[PDB]
Amino acid sequence: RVSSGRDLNCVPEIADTLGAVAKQGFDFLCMPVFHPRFKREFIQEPAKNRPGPQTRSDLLLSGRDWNTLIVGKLSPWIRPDSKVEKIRRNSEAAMLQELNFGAYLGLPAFLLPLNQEDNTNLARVLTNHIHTGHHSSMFWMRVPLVAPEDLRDDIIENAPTTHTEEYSGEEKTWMWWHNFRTLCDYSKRIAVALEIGADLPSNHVIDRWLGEPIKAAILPTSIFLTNKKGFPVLSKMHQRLIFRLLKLEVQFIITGTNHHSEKEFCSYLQYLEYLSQNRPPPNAYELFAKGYEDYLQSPLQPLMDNL
Amino acid sequence: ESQTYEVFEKDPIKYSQYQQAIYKCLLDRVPEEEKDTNVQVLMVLGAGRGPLVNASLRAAKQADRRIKLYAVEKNPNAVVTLENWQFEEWGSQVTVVSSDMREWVAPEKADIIVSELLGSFADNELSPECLDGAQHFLKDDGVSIPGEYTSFLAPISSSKLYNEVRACREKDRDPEAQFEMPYVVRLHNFHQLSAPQPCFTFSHPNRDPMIDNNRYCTLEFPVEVNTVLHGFAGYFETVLYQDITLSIRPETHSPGMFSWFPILFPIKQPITVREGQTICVRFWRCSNSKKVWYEWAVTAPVCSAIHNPTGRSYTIGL
Amino acid sequence: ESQTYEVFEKDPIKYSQYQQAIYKCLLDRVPEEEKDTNVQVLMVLGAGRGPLVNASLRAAKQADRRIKLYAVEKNPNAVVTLENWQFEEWGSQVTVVSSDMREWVAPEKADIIVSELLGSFADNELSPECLDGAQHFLKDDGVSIPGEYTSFLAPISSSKLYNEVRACREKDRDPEAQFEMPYVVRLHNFHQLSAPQPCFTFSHPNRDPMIDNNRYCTLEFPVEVNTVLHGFAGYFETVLYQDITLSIRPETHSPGMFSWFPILFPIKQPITVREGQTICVRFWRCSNSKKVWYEWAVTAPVCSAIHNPTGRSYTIGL
Amino acid sequence: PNAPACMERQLEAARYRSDGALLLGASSLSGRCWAGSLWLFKDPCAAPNEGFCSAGVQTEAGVADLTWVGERGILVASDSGAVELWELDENETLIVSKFCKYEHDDIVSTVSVLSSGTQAVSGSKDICIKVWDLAQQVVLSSYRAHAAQVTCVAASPHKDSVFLSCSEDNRILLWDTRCPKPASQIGCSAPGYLPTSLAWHPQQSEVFVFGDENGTVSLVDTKSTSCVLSSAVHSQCVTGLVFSPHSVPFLASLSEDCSLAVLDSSLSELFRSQAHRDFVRDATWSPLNHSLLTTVGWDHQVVHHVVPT
Ligand SMILES: Nc1ncnc2c1ncn2[C@@H]1O[C@H](C[C@@H](N)CC[C@H](N)C(=O)O)[C@@H](O)[C@H]1O
Ligand SMILES: Nc1ncnc2c1ncn2[C@@H]1O[C@H](C[C@@H](N)CC[C@H](N)C(=O)O)[C@@H](O)[C@H]1O
Repeated sequence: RVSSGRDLNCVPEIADTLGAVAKQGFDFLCMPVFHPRFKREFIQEPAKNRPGPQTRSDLLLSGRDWNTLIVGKLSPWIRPDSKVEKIRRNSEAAMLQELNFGAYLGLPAFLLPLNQEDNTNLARVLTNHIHTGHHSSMFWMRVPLVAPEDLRDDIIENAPTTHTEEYSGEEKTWMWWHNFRTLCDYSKRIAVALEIGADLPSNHVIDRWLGEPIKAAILPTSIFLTNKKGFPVLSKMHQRLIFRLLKLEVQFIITGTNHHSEKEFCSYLQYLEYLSQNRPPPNAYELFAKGYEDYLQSPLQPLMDNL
Repeated sequence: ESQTYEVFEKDPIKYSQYQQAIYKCLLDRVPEEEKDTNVQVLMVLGAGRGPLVNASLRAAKQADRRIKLYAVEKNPNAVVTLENWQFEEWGSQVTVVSSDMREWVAPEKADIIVSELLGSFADNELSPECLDGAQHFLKDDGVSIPGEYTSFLAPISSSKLYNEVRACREKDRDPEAQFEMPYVVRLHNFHQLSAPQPCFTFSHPNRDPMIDNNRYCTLEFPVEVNTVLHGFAGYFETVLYQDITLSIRPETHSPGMFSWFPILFPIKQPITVREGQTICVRFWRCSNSKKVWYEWAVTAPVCSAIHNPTGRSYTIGL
Repeated sequence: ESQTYEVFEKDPIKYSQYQQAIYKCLLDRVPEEEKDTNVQVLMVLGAGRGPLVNASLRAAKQADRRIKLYAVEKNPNAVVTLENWQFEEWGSQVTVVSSDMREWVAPEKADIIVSELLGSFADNELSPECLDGAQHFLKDDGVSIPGEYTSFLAPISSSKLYNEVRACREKDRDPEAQFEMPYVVRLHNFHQLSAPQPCFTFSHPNRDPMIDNNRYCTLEFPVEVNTVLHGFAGYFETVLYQDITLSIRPETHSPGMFSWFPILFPIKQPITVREGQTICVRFWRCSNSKKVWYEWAVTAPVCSAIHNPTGRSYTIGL
Repeated sequence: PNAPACMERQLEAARYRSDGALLLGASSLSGRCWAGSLWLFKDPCAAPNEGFCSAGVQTEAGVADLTWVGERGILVASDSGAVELWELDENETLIVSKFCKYEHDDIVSTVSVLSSGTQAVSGSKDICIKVWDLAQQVVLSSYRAHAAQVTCVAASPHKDSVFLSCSEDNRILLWDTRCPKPASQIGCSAPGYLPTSLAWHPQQSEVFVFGDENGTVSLVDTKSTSCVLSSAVHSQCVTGLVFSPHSVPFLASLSEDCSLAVLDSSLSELFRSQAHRDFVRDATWSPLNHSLLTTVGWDHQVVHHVVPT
């Protein structure tokens, strides 16, 4: 079947964007709930007294569409762990304003990015939001397999990429996730949205994500190769990981622009659906155990109790 | 949430009643000679997503009178709905105010203040406190819609509901906390043991020097059957304007109005009642700096413990 | 209670320091030429049973200056002690005010505001909020005594205290609530793992447009020994006036001053620390409409959970 | 006037061409529709009135940045991830789309035209820097040197293979397309506050100014004594830095604190304007009267300042 979603940071008109995305075959849309560039001031005059609606109306979609088709995204300027106090304070207020608006809309999930080592204040703001009312909506933490600092081109002459194998260092993004969830005291509402890079890390790095609550896998269009016919495809190494992720039954997210411009955008999803269709079948045990995955039970006592 | 406002808006009976009450009040404030010469300052206090703003506009057009609207809303999320409605449809006629009605510094005084801050037990959403704060910016001769509300109580027998309440015991809290708090519930499998009697009444505006929203009420319920008392069902009635009312009291229930289900005040221990005996209950509306709450006790045929003392199990945040 | 005030008054070092600070400030506001020609408005905010009122009078007599005293006290019980002292000894020179310093409408503006609203972790009795409210009735050139305070923290090892905290598990509440709250304790059987570092600082008067008493502080504690982290000991330091200070920080501890014991911020799970490793802790001072609270977490060598999120286990009532 | 009926509230860019005509960029950063527009005002005093423009066009997404390309070209950094080229018609009454190439995987945040005027450099939130061939309508080079969002790209005034870039990864990079490893990290003495704006000196070939997230403006010489000279100009982040057309140039600095500052050669303040009620987004000096300076803000104000030279 495979559950799929489209990631965008540009939604000029919400109605047609959703419509166009649905027409491509996608089950949901990851989009900003406030304009990603619309930086807001909460303390200083005259900018704090900016008028007009702060974002688009909830009336633009049906309650069911908000609840089932939209995954919210935190604004890229919201930096709760900034070393600048003024930025930190506006970002706390903005994070709450955005997370509260998502709650108002009844959004099923909301995306937050783990793009650096220190996300302590981001963790604090999110734990205070979790402990303010109900416990429905999911929080998808956007964390890459390989840190952006470790996948940059070796094009800076006076700052070369480290050619020393750092076993623990290649696993830095897991510790960013681990620290955050440890701080938020293992909240069941906090999961992983794992971002796949152009070059897959060493197997050990991939294996670290075993046992972790992966609810989404983010596939950029830029990681796709081009086959003879000019269609987007993946390396055999990338395919292997997709098959492992399909055993976890994750939701797949396609991010980025069309890099195969001569073809329709849906070709990226068509490929994904093909890998989903061409996966090994469930054996007698895998068929029987279906529905019992990580379901805890009391061990049976046929001596003390009559079965 | 947006979905909670969407379900309030699904009740047409409520807003058609509000529109009618505003229309009737407009004709009593502006006579046909002053028709389009005098403009009435109307303030919707707790405007939500704006259905009351639209009701006030439909009323001014049907009455053929001039109105200047203010839409006061504390919820910033609902303010986004309001500010988008304002810009797209309402225009300069409607001024959207993102403020708590108690904190708001008004530019003008109001002729009419329109609000829907009522719970299933009328005052349990703290309509009195909210409207008392906002009272200062109403003109001396000013009208509040609603003008009055009254809560009602009746003793009930229901072993199913007693079992349901019991099942609300939670870890990390008093093992009997569940009995010291009201529940909004569509009462089905129950028995009313006596007729509903008025409990607490509030009137707006509150023209008295020492304004006190605290109350103590004693209710005597004649019982003509042998039975077991499991709690008290709560309802309300309100006067929007003159004969324009809204009621959830079963005997006078507004037809087709599903905006409020009844409330249930449980009792920790079931009380046996014999035919000819009177059930006597005492209810208190209490408050401090930061919270408001109810306390209750049964004194006849036997005593119960005072339920929710100091709001230890249930409070309404100010 | 009366006995709590009686034990505060048993510390002479504290009031002799306050008297000295008032005396020194009086000489800096009134020069010898204006000696008995200019009368200084002095307001004791949170006057208690009046020892600060007597300290202000002893200071004005020793400085040979003229003062008009106001004794502001919210506690009505303490007001009885005050009003009896006023009538019997103080006279018209002292005006007893039964009010919250934040709510009080002052007849005159103050030259000096004297207060003792400090806890073991300085600001934990909400001295900042209280003095911010009262700030409006202080003259532009006005002095606040104390002018400044700073809280301090240091990591501690103590298996006895960890066991003591654990033993505070109570029925009807989160089974780990006891670890998410500070304790005033005369620390005996413990080990300080690193030197105290300043945590939060407040200054009075608060001359800034957007006044924010919220804080976030990161502290890095170099550890030169192998050990187990069980919590954090908290102390404070204050500047009453110029070089006149009061301190519970061990290295600078005011001699013979027993008015404050240290505070202890526990951690739910003990953290192993190796020699040469740094302990990194984060503390937050938070607040809403009605409450103020602390939140804390250890991020190095390993992470802890954020302790007391949203003040779920411990709050300070506004 | 053959253009959109209404121009979006959030003005992002203001740029004067040789003759004195004003180019404007706007986005709707709120409400139902999040789109943008491009406007030409031969009478800059009539701006932002839509009925008094020379030309006007609606773009599909928002305008994060724009730049003039000669005298009739308009290069646009779009929210869509596209770099757009627009061209004024023969009469200069219509703004027509030449190309719209969607090459970036996120919002195109910054754009600068190289010395030749036949090549352009784009920066994005997608962390890439792209070198474009404007005539061939293609990407010549794609560089992933940064580790975070690319805030600013500033092409060298006379060296066509040289440009500056700054990012949220705290790097200020000096580029020279001639080298095999084209980027070089210019060390701002230690870590510090993130760089938010860049401006090449119009006379001194190896000199540039840069603004940070904390409101400090710093003056850098590519080949000097390691450390520079600075001034705490703003209370909030320095959004932009623009040099005057004068022989001895003055520097205009604009911030999120809603103020404009005009500084001298040694970074000392000469002018300050608090005319804007919201964020100051762009600044452009009149080519005709060098004592004039136009600023645009999110408050929808086109303010013409009389700078005391
Ligand atoms: N003190 C207050 N200040 C401002 N708005 C308030 C206050 N108390 C409650 N409200 C708002 O009043 C509304 C009450 C609603 N249940 C009714 C909304 C609307 N009248 C409707 O029928 O849909 C909510 O939107 C509250 O946020
Ligand atoms: N906002 C407030 N308004 C008035 N008094 C206050 C306020 N907050 C605290 N207080 C009083 O301040 C006093 C603080 C005492 N610990 C000190 C009393 C006295 N200074 C002494 O050293 O004995 C108490 O009597 C409190 O009731």
